[PDB]
Amino acid sequence: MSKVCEISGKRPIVANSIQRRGKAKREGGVGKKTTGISKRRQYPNLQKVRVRVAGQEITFRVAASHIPKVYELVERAKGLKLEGLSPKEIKKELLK
Amino acid sequence: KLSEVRKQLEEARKLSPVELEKLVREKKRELMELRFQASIGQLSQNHKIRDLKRQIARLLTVLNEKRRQNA
Amino acid sequence: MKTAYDVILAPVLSEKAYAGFAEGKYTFWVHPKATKTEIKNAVETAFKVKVVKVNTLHVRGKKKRLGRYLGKRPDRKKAIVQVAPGQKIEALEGL
RNA sequence: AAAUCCGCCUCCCAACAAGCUCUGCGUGGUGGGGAAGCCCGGGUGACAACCCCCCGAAGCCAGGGAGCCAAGAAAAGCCUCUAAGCACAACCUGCGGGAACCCGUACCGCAAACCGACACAGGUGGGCGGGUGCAAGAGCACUCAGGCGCGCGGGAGA
RNA sequence: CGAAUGCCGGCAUGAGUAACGAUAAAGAGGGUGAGAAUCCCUCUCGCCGUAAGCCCAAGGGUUCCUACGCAAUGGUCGUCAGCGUAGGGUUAGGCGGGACCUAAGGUGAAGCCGAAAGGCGUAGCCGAAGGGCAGCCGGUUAAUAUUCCGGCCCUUCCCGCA
RNA sequence: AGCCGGUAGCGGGCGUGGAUCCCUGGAUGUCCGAAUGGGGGAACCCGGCCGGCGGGAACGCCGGUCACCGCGCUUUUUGCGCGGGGGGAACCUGGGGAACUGAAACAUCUCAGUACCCAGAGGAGAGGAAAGAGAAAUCGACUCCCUGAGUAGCGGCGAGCGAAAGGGGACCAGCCUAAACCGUCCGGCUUGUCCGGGCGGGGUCGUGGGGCCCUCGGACACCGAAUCCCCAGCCUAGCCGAAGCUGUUGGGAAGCAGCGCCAGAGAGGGUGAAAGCCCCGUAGGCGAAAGGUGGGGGGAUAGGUGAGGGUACCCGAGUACCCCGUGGUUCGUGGAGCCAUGGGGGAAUCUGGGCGGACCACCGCCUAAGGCUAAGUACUCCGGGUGACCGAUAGCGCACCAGUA
Ligand SMILES: [K+]
Ligand SMILES: [K+]
Ligand SMILES: [K+]
Ligand SMILES: [K+]
Ligand SMILES: [K+]
Ligand SMILES: [K+]
Ligand SMILES: [K+]
Ligand SMILES: [K+]
Ligand SMILES: [K+]
Ligand SMILES: [K+]
Ligand SMILES: [K+]
Ligand SMILES: [K+]
Ligand SMILES: [K+]
Ligand SMILES: [K+]
Ligand SMILES: [K+]
Ligand SMILES: [K+]
Ligand SMILES: [K+]
Ligand SMILES: [K+]
Ligand SMILES: [K+]
Ligand SMILES: [K+]
Ligand SMILES: [K+]
Ligand SMILES: [K+]
Ligand SMILES: [K+]
Ligand SMILES: [K+]
Ligand SMILES: [K+]
Ligand SMILES: [K+]
Ligand SMILES: [K+]
Ligand SMILES: [K+]
Ligand SMILES: [Mg+2]
Ligand SMILES: [Mg+2]
Ligand SMILES: [Mg+2]
Ligand SMILES: [Mg+2]
Ligand SMILES: [Mg+2]
Ligand SMILES: [Mg+2]
Ligand SMILES: [Mg+2]
Ligand SMILES: [Mg+2]
Ligand SMILES: [Mg+2]
Ligand SMILES: [Mg+2]
Ligand SMILES: [Mg+2]
Ligand SMILES: [Mg+2]
Ligand SMILES: [Mg+2]
Ligand SMILES: [Mg+2]
Ligand SMILES: [Mg+2]
Ligand SMILES: [Mg+2]
Ligand SMILES: [Mg+2]
Ligand SMILES: [Mg+2]
Ligand SMILES: [Mg+2]
Ligand SMILES: [Mg+2]
Ligand SMILES: [Mg+2]
Ligand SMILES: [Mg+2]
Ligand SMILES: [Mg+2]
Ligand SMILES: [Mg+2]
Ligand SMILES: [Mg+2]
Ligand SMILES: [Mg+2]
Ligand SMILES: [Mg+2]
Ligand SMILES: [Mg+2]
Ligand SMILES: [Mg+2]
Ligand SMILES: [Mg+2]
Ligand SMILES: [Mg+2]
Ligand SMILES: [Mg+2]
Ligand SMILES: [Mg+2]
Ligand SMILES: [Mg+2]
Ligand SMILES: [Mg+2]
Ligand SMILES: [Mg+2]
Ligand SMILES: [Mg+2]
Ligand SMILES: [Mg+2]
Ligand SMILES: [Mg+2]
Ligand SMILES: [Mg+2]
Ligand SMILES: [Mg+2]
Ligand SMILES: [Mg+2]
Ligand SMILES: [Mg+2]
Ligand SMILES: [Mg+2]
Ligand SMILES: [Mg+2]
Ligand SMILES: [Mg+2]
Ligand SMILES: [Mg+2]
Ligand SMILES: [Mg+2]
Ligand SMILES: [Mg+2]
Ligand SMILES: [Mg+2]
Ligand SMILES: [Mg+2]
Ligand SMILES: [Mg+2]
Ligand SMILES: [Mg+2]
Ligand SMILES: [Mg+2]
Ligand SMILES: [Mg+2]
Ligand SMILES: [Mg+2]
Ligand SMILES: [Mg+2]
Ligand SMILES: [Mg+2]
Ligand SMILES: [Mg+2]
Ligand SMILES: [Mg+2]
Ligand SMILES: [Mg+2]
Ligand SMILES: [Mg+2]
Ligand SMILES: [Mg+2]
Ligand SMILES: [Mg+2]
Ligand SMILES: [Mg+2]
Ligand SMILES: [Mg+2]
Ligand SMILES: [Mg+2]
Ligand SMILES: [Mg+2]
Ligand SMILES: [Mg+2]
Ligand SMILES: [Mg+2]
Ligand SMILES: [Mg+2]
Ligand SMILES: [Mg+2]
Ligand SMILES: [Mg+2]
Ligand SMILES: [Mg+2]
Ligand SMILES: [Mg+2]
Ligand SMILES: [Mg+2]
Ligand SMILES: [Mg+2]
Ligand SMILES: [Mg+2]
Ligand SMILES: [Mg+2]
Ligand SMILES: [Mg+2]
Ligand SMILES: [Mg+2]
Ligand SMILES: [Mg+2]
Ligand SMILES: [Mg+2]
Ligand SMILES: [Mg+2]
Ligand SMILES: [Mg+2]
Ligand SMILES: [Mg+2]
Ligand SMILES: [Mg+2]
Ligand SMILES: [Mg+2]
Ligand SMILES: [Mg+2]
Ligand SMILES: [Mg+2]
Ligand SMILES: [Mg+2]
Ligand SMILES: [Mg+2]
Ligand SMILES: [Mg+2]
Ligand SMILES: [Mg+2]
Ligand SMILES: [Mg+2]
Ligand SMILES: [Mg+2]
Ligand SMILES: [Mg+2]
Ligand SMILES: [Mg+2]
Ligand SMILES: [Mg+2]
Ligand SMILES: [Mg+2]
Ligand SMILES: [Mg+2]
Ligand SMILES: [Mg+2]
Ligand SMILES: [Mg+2]
Ligand SMILES: [Mg+2]
Ligand SMILES: [Mg+2]
Ligand SMILES: [Mg+2]
Ligand SMILES: [Mg+2]
Ligand SMILES: [Mg+2]
Ligand SMILES: [Mg+2]
Ligand SMILES: [Mg+2]
Ligand SMILES: [Mg+2]
Ligand SMILES: [Mg+2]
Ligand SMILES: [Mg+2]
Ligand SMILES: [Mg+2]
Ligand SMILES: [Mg+2]
Repeated sequence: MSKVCEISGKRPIVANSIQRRGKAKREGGVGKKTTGISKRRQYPNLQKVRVRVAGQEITFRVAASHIPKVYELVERAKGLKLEGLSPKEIKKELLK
Repeated sequence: KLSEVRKQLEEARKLSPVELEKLVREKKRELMELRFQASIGQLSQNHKIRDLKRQIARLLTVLNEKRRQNA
Repeated sequence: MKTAYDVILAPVLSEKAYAGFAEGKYTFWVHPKATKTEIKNAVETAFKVKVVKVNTLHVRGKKKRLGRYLGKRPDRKKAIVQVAPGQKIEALEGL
């Protein structure tokens, strides 16, 4: 899709880069201040998982967190027919 | 006119499409020459161009009526 | 219903059209979207006469401001058609 | 992929060519045109003649040629080669008959019709652009053809 | 509401003032007409002529031709007009473009990427004033002609035969 | 009882055998546009296939059909089938997300999750049956209003920002599933009491519930939809609807005068000027074959309900949980928990787990990681009503052929 996980649906979120000058008030620290707050994207740790399923090779773009979910989907094996677009089946219709 | 278009209407109903198809193919010619008599200069006290197109229209729907459920 | 009596609309009535009756060159107003090949057959069945050469052209209507409301006259197409020598489109021979 | 074709090596003949093709020009059956002047755009001049020289292109033959370095589009049309398929097809050549659609075509177009608010001394690409003289020439001066005197005038003469 | 160089509108002042848009230039006779320096005709004069002439393209879109017209438009006048009303007028197998080709570029199955919108992208396709392709001379109309006609001359398809 | 639109005229026609006109449905509907056969400089250009038409093979016309995507079927889609494209005044949720400005400068902060961009939904959308609140052995889904409250707090503790519980009200209903065990169909196979995917059963709870056994006798009596069905009712045209004449002035009466009358109607508009009784209305009553509605009345359908004992089988995963980075909440790192989440590590199934504002015990409240759910609410392109709402420089930009010139 676009920098998203095919398995977890995890997609890049928006977070703030907060620069802080000061000693922590919990350290005799008159206070923490804030010099800047700007926008940044956090990107899911995406990786290629390339598996040979029954006929041909099948390539995923999964979050590294959900990698074994591929190999547990690799378990389900029946319907040894058409093209490398088997994931259509390996996908949600497995999990649904 | 009202009285006989009432007749002329139910008259053309139940009258095979091919002759409905044929009748109008004549009436459109009747209009064709009618346009000429009017165009060539007042050879028409007109009033007929209208109720002939209205005739032609009237037919084509009954042509269409038969062609709705089962021909 | 698509009939020959729908292609041919009215006779073109002008001195220039009349000096066409000398040869087999009769000229009518046709429907603007009608093609030369479907005008040939349109005449051939509307006047029981043989068609030799069809010439067409478009005519844009004129912008006419009838009392400060300005519009356009409908666009016409017309055609001059060659009748096989000898043959005559009789009904058009008046004047 | 396969080709009898292309490419590569080898003998052979040919040959600073011819021939085979292809353009251009000239001639060509024949068809047009055809002044001045004269009488109201039009008659007649007329049965017009239609020929000989000379200058001569930047254009044509054209993929011509020589030099040069900065090293100078693509694809189809076209020829050929074969594969599937099919060889009673299909293609080529020649003669015949029939078929050949859509759109533009008015007029302005260095300008009063385009861009400049204007009938605006501005701006707008391509071709023809005749004659005489002046070294030449698209220069300059006059002038064919054709086109115009710039849509306020009349005087006065500080 | 008198003021905001207020806002919209109407009318003054300047003032019968400056200007009337190239210093290429006019004169006269005759005619039409309510009315003429300005419209038509003739003759004489001046001006452009690698042009101020002629032919295409773009752009403009009926301004072209004819009849009738002068309120307004025209820097004056107008009987004239590019103006008002109405009628007419553009004819193509061969000219241009399309049922041909590709160029930059655009678009884009395969594919890749991007929070979304979307961005890229070999092939293919679109794309022309470049490639390809068969028409030359005259006559005719108030106005169209390599277009209608005259003569000579070619191109494609389809179907036949050899 | 007149009609052939604004609109007369010429030139013709129709209507008590019910025209014009208004309501409902139906038919025709060129080209463009999501535009969808293919192109394309929207409204033009060029095709394949099946049938037709012309003399009809070339040319042309006509009817039909052919975009792409997703999904379910199936023989790997050679096919079929349903669905999706796009528009919409504002309202709605999500995904992104400013600045001027305020801070009498400015950077945290503010303006603000605003303007705006994008995606989706609909007549609403969101949310919604508790891992909830929070001190009363206490409330009980969600949305909205009113209050709580400018309180609690947040804060260069600056400017500023600002809850919730509770209470009163509107409306008011909760329901499916995954998992254990049973059946099964095909599968794969290192054939098996095995694994597994598709289906059917079962079963859905926090005083814990269910499964499989054990005993009990449990019952269809009762319950009953948000799904379908009929109906009243409503919308889309209409209809009936009391009661005055006369005389004067006056161009003209409704004024003035004489004598009357109706009133479930004395709201208003019109009529040559000022009318309850002249016309159009009004109070009061009527009216649907057809299309839409039907939230109300009725009916069916799914669906739903036992007790006790034992067994410990199951009770939603890269999730809970913890740490780093952040958002949300009144919370600006603060003693900072709670709800979200990009990164790392990474469980258990009742003696299991989250929460009661760090953390520990105690005492309590709840059942996370699957899903749907009317009504009360928002808006106003549209129709109608009402006005101490404007009256042509006003009122929408437009009272007039204006998003026009
Ligand atoms: K890998
Ligand atoms: K020759
Ligand atoms: K022309
Ligand atoms: K010219
Ligand atoms: K003055
Ligand atoms: K010259
Ligand atoms: K005038
Ligand atoms: K490209
Ligand atoms: K070209
Ligand atoms: K009736
Ligand atoms: K078609
Ligand atoms: K938003
Ligand atoms: K700021
Ligand atoms: K300030
Ligand atoms: K400042
Ligand atoms: K805020
Ligand atoms: K089930
Ligand atoms: K099993
Ligand atoms: K009342
Ligand atoms: K009244
Ligand atoms: K257990
Ligand atoms: K916090
Ligand atoms: K949690
Ligand atoms: K709590
Ligand atoms: K709780
Ligand atoms: K809902
Ligand atoms: K006014
Ligand atoms: K206005
Ligand atoms: Mg950081
Ligand atoms: Mg910042
Ligand atoms: Mg900021
Ligand atoms: Mg991990
Ligand atoms: Mg890891
Ligand atoms: Mg009728
Ligand atoms: Mg039709
Ligand atoms: Mg044409
Ligand atoms: Mg080879
Ligand atoms: Mg020659
Ligand atoms: Mg002679
Ligand atoms: Mg020589
Ligand atoms: Mg020489
Ligand atoms: Mg040259
Ligand atoms: Mg040259
Ligand atoms: Mg060469
Ligand atoms: Mg050369
Ligand atoms: Mg090609
Ligand atoms: Mg031939
Ligand atoms: Mg011309
Ligand atoms: Mg010039
Ligand atoms: Mg030039
Ligand atoms: Mg001119
Ligand atoms: Mg200017
Ligand atoms: Mg101009
Ligand atoms: Mg102009
Ligand atoms: Mg001028
Ligand atoms: Mg000029
Ligand atoms: Mg120039
Ligand atoms: Mg020369
Ligand atoms: Mg010289
Ligand atoms: Mg020259
Ligand atoms: Mg010269
Ligand atoms: Mg010169
Ligand atoms: Mg001259
Ligand atoms: Mg002048
Ligand atoms: Mg004032
Ligand atoms: Mg004033
Ligand atoms: Mg002033
Ligand atoms: Mg001053
Ligand atoms: Mg002065
Ligand atoms: Mg002076
Ligand atoms: Mg002066
Ligand atoms: Mg006179
Ligand atoms: Mg004069
Ligand atoms: Mg000169
Ligand atoms: Mg000129
Ligand atoms: Mg010309
Ligand atoms: Mg043009
Ligand atoms: Mg113009
Ligand atoms: Mg005009
Ligand atoms: Mg005239
Ligand atoms: Mg004038
Ligand atoms: Mg003229
Ligand atoms: Mg005119
Ligand atoms: Mg030709
Ligand atoms: Mg020819
Ligand atoms: Mg074709
Ligand atoms: Mg092309
Ligand atoms: Mg191409
Ligand atoms: Mg692109
Ligand atoms: Mg060319
Ligand atoms: Mg050509
Ligand atoms: Mg020739
Ligand atoms: Mg010629
Ligand atoms: Mg001309
Ligand atoms: Mg010819
Ligand atoms: Mg009449
Ligand atoms: Mg209807
Ligand atoms: Mg049509
Ligand atoms: Mg398209
Ligand atoms: Mg299309
Ligand atoms: Mg093309
Ligand atoms: Mg066919
Ligand atoms: Mg046939
Ligand atoms: Mg078709
Ligand atoms: Mg079709
Ligand atoms: Mg269709
Ligand atoms: Mg949408
Ligand atoms: Mg869209
Ligand atoms: Mg939609
Ligand atoms: Mg948001
Ligand atoms: Mg989104
Ligand atoms: Mg400030
Ligand atoms: Mg709802
Ligand atoms: Mg309090
Ligand atoms: Mg509040
Ligand atoms: Mg309740
Ligand atoms: Mg099941
Ligand atoms: Mg069940
Ligand atoms: Mg238990
Ligand atoms: Mg009544
Ligand atoms: Mg009454
Ligand atoms: Mg009187
Ligand atoms: Mg009275
Ligand atoms: Mg009084
Ligand atoms: Mg009243
Ligand atoms: Mg009164
Ligand atoms: Mg009522
Ligand atoms: Mg009904
Ligand atoms: Mg009900
Ligand atoms: Mg009910
Ligand atoms: Mg649970
Ligand atoms: Mg925050
Ligand atoms: Mg925080
Ligand atoms: Mg926690
Ligand atoms: Mg805690
Ligand atoms: Mg506590
Ligand atoms: Mg749940
Ligand atoms: Mg929901
Ligand atoms: Mg008022
Ligand atoms: Mg008033
Ligand atoms: Mg106004
Ligand atoms: Mg007024
Ligand atoms: Mg309108």
